[PDB]
Amino acid sequence: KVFGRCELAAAMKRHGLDNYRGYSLGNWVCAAKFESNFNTQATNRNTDGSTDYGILQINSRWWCNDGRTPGSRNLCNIPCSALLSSDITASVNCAKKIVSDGNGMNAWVAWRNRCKGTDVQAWIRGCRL
Repeated sequence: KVFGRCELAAAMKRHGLDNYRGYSLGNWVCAAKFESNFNTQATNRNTDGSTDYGILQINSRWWCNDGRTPGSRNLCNIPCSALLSSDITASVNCAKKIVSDGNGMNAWVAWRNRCKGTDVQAWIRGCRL
């Protein structure tokens, strides 16, 4: 599924991500935008041979098992495919875990490089939340 901007934010709010660990809703939407372009089916291969999966580009080295990632923890206890679903529940639950493992939203390098410090509320602008 390829979500609308405000459509993603609503579903993200409904699932408890607005100021989850202190990060306003626009930080999550901004992350989604540059990681996945709001596409739940996005996949990308990392240089270390793992792949990133889904709206929030959650990765197989630690978070999920895709059956082709060596030295891989599955800390979110999900097959990586669960993260490509039109239902964001598993992505959003895995995010919550990732964002709490010490380095906050800096785990998503796109967020650090592209969202961190910017006018992030712009991403939840115009939206009926």
